[PDB]
Amino acid sequence: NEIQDFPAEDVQVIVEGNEARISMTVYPIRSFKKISVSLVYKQQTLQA
Amino acid sequence: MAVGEANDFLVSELKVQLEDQFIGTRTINTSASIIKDFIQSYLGRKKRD
Repeated sequence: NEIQDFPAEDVQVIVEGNEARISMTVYPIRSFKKISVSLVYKQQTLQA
Repeated sequence: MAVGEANDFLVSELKVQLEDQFIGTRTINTSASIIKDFIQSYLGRKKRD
């Protein structure tokens, strides 16, 4: 749980001479700090 | 006279009992079934008498 997710298909590696070229993507870990609850009230009808 | 007396007693008793029983109660999911069961009981008691 140190990271959220990562697109494994998008990992790329290229080598030329002694140049280790790496490029990737990572979805960072985060911790909740705001919660939005949109509550809605409605009326229900019952038959028997 | 008799019919009118029966109609008046029926309406008054139903009005009183419904107002005593179900006014101020909670509108729960089984409210309609309970009401229906209470009316059937009441009509079956009338029919018995």
